Amino acid sequence: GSMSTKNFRVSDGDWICPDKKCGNVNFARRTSCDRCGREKTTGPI
Ligand SMILES: [Zn+2]
Repeated sequence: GSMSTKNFRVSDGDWICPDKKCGNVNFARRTSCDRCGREKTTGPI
């Protein structure tokens, strides 16, 4: 993809879904995705 970034399209506190299929920008205090409802997890690469 364009714009080679080592970081994602998100900051330190705010996170994105553990899976790259979604990658939803979650609120912050989200123990589950805002789109999926999947639990805040580490996730593989
Ligand atoms: Zn998600």
